[PDB]
Amino acid sequence: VQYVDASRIVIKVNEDEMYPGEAGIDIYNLTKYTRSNQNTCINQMPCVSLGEPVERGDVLADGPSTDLGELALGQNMRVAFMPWNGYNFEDSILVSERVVQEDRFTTIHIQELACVSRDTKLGPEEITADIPNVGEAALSKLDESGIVYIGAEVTGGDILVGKVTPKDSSLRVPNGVSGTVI
Amino acid sequence: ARVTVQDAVEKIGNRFDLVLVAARRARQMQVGGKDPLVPEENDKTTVIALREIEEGLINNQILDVRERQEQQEQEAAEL
Amino acid sequence: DGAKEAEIKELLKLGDLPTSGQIRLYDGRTGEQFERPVTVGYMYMLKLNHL
Amino acid sequence: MPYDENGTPVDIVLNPLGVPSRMNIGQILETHLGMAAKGIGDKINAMLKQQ
Amino acid sequence: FLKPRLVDIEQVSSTHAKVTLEPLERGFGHTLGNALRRILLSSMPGCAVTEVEIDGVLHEYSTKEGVQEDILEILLNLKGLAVRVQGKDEVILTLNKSGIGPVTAADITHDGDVEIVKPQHVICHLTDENASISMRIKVQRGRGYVPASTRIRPIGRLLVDACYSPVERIAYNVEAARVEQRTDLDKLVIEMETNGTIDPEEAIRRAATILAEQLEAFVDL
Amino acid sequence: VTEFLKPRLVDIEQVSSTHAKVTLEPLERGFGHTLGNALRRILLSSMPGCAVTEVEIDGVLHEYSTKEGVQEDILEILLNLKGLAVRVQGKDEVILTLNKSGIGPVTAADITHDGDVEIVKPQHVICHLTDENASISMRIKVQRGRGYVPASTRRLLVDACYSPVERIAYNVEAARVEQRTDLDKLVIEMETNGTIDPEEAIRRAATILAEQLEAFVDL
Amino acid sequence: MIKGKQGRFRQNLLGKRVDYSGRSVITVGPYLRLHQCGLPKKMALELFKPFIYGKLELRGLATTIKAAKKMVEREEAVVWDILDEVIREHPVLLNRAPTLHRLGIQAFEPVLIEGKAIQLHPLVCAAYNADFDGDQMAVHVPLTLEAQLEARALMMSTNNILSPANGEPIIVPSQDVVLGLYYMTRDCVNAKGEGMVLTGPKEAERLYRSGLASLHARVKVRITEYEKDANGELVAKTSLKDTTVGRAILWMIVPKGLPYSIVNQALGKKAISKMLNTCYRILGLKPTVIFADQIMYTGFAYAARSGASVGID
RNA sequence: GCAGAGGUUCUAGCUACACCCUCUAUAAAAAACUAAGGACCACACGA
Ligand SMILES: NCc1c[nH]c2nc(N)[nH]c(=O)c12
Ligand SMILES: [Mg+2]
Repeated sequence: VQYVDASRIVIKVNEDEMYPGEAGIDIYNLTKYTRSNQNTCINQMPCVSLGEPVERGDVLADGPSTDLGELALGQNMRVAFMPWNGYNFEDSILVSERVVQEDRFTTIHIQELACVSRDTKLGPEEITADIPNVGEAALSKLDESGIVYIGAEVTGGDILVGKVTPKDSSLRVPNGVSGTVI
Repeated sequence: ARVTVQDAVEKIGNRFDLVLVAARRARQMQVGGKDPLVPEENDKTTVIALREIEEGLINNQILDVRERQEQQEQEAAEL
Repeated sequence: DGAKEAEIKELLKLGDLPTSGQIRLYDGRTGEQFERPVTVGYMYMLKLNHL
Repeated sequence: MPYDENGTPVDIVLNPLGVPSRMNIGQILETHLGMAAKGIGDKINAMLKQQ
Repeated sequence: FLKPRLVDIEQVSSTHAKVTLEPLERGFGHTLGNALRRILLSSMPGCAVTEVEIDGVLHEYSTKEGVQEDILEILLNLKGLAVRVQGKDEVILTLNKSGIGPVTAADITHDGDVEIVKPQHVICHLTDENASISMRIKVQRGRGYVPASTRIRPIGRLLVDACYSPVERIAYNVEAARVEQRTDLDKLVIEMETNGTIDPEEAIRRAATILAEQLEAFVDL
Repeated sequence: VTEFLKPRLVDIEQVSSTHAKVTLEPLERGFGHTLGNALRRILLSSMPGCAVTEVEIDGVLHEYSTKEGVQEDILEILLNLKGLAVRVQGKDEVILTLNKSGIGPVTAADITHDGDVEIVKPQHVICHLTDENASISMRIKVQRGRGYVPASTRRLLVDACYSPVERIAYNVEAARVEQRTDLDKLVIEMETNGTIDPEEAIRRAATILAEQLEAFVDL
Repeated sequence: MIKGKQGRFRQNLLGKRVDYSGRSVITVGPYLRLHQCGLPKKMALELFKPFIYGKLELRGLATTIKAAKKMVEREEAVVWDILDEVIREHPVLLNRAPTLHRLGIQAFEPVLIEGKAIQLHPLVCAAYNADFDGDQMAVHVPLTLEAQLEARALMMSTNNILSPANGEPIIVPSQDVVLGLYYMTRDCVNAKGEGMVLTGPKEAERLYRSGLASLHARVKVRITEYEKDANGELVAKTSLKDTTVGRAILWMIVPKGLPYSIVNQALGKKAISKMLNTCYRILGLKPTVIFADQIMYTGFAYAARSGASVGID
């Protein structure tokens, strides 16, 4: 491993593996947080550091739900098989606040919101933040052009873009949805 | 608060009839300015009406008599 | 071709844990010991996407 | 949450009544083997905590 | 009637220590043990990070060049950071380490009021000599568990869930006391597995107080 | 950081002099159970009382053997003897035994209250005597002791009933204050023998626990 | 379009989607009474939003209805207090996804809960035939005074103790409370506290909490059972009966009318169903509801204290 | 909208069921009033 980073991993291949011409390094650009087909997160986490001898076929970086090259769907958690005050009545499950405190089962969810400017009648929709009759706090999160700044925490009902009905059409966070704009 | 209506069904045998008689009294209590005869223990009008039936303060016959008396009072107001 | 119960008993015996697999447990709230020692161990747990 | 004699609180408490009817007796075996594995891990950790 | 004392407070290890309450009568010892364990696990003053501002990243869900772990991984590591503060309630700690080698709590700039219990604890790994990391971590005292969403300005500041509880695992053992003059007396030994930020005897005394003022309500005015 | 919501006793409903249902609206999350559990054990097993059930056998070789001429079984009399509350005597030791009896149910009134015996319920019936002439059993429970002590651990031997509260139940429900995370609300139902009022018993239990925590008050 | 499930008459006329309605997963929450249920705070604000707007206008906190709409979006403390008033006596219908029988929809008194999941009282879970394997219930809010009175009079769970199909209690305890009672109402040949004489069930409970006597040790304790032989009059009878401590403790839960013989058995599932049926037959419905709720509470508590556990050994 | 005209605002605001105000040629002093286009088919999942 010549160089390792959360974004990318550089392996310097052994000379025997190396082809005679134009060879000697293998660069793997790890995919960072990306929107999954089921709205989860595909995160590629490196599991090796500098100088670690990596053999052919070895796993350089764990994928989502992957731990040191082993599939890790969930968390091995402490289980007590007892009926506790009826909280676990039919098949219900108690969980300690310790689990939430340690973020044991917390999961990142990626939701992709698309606002489309269209060639409407009486002029096209305007993506620029020309929208009137809006709160100043909502405009503050938006940039000059109306697009929300990267990494700005937003809450359901907050404006994210600046689409204007040709003379209020701007996309807003769906209610109950919150979080940074990756 | 009445969480059980069994005493009210004793007062009105049909039980389905108890919903109808209580509804008329409750409507009188809410839409109309009618004082709750039963003391209001932080109760909504529907519960007060059920309590009045359980008390026996209000029954289908009693509600009819009160409505007839109000009609007579309206004639007295007309003078 | 997985482990038989005897192998699990031996593995428990390797640790300080009782071979029976039942560990005496105490209520968090009252602080009174439960009768009939309960089963405690780590089982893999999955959160499902039906949040 | 309930705690054993060592004081470690159990994170998840499950109804044991699902085991008899829904005959997934493996989860009990799974729990026992997980306890044995964590006992091994705890002895290793105790050896590692000290020198 | 007899009243207990912390006759012995032994620090078997930095993380966890055992506290003994010898003059306890029958029945009283078990009650005090259970109540003390619950009050200690539930609500004790503690110090934990609550807001982190990495200079080079905008949001937690991103990577920084030259850092092996993710920014969110950095926040997860920093959440369980052993910090004690005395004096002012909130303090901002600055970390600036450059070059290769994993950064540690020792790398953080040392201030007079705050001393790190566990400098050896690892935050992230700097895998590039050229790359460097700069951050300002804000630590305040609180109780119990405070989710990040519950708390609360610019996009740079990252909110991290705060776990103010200094005690991790607590157990009390009730055994017969060694006193010979009066039998049936049972000493109480309480072991507290803590992050190290809280003093054992001080934590026990503080929990006893909190119980007392909560108990003072029951007695009539 | 040391400021926790302090419970206020919003209501102390007394269904009977014996039965009370004190409730505190605020408390703290996971504190109502802690205070409730601590209070329950302290009054149940550590609140002292002056009812020594064990009394001198009269006219019976064995406690199990039943004396003739009295309608009630000897065990039934023993259960009634455990029931008599007997207010705390100034003298800690048991000093009073009176067996005077009359035809029909014989109440606690006949034994009387010599010195500080102060029997709580004269109405309570010790036993039913079929024969007017026969005078037997009765006697008085006057030794101070803490909690319930069984006959096996402690003439005629009866399981002791020193504990003032016959039964206590602590119940916790989650009630938020204004707009806040829900906090434990604890209601304690206490039925006392009658030596002390249930509210007075709660006060006595609180002081007893406070004395244990007195050393660690952080000055 | 005219015919079939796709067809409008089946598609809409027969079944019309309704306003003031919502779905969420189910949660136990045993602490609730049988008549009441658990309702999410956020869900209630949306479900009762017109009632909230009206109450705000009557209060005068909102001068106009547009202001009331803004206040609901703000979710200020005043809006939550208004929600508590509307939630206090407006019954909410709870409907299981397959409504095979009338019991599938039962109204309940809504109680605000912090969690985002509807809580259904455990005894009625068997009636719904629902489990907690991520089952989802549609929740509807009756509006009119006729609707609310109809809900409270008939729809409410307390009214439907017995299944319409058979004159048997459909709120029969199902899983955990029955196990806890069976552990409680059990006999052991030898256990600590065996052979003692107890003044009453209160003393049995006090001994059990002290730990001197176990739940399932047999003792000679008097029981004051009231007999309904006189029609409408309760005749108290006190007698010494050889029973377990646990059965003595459960006797406090039982009302005065019922005889002590029913508790003296093992009290399994058919036994507890017969107990509930006898309670309904002899006493009123309201005593039966209180008895069922107390049964559930005591069973859960003593099952938790029991520490029942399944193991390979 | 007293009829015609204009209207604070809290999108738009004599009809959508609407509603109110002031004013006399044309806009400007003021508070109380009210719910939006979603069709079909496949796949998958959860009950
Ligand atoms: N819909 C009528 C209307 C438009 N603008 C208004 N301004 C005011 N003050 N009053 C109203 O009634 C109206
Ligand atoms: Mg199901």
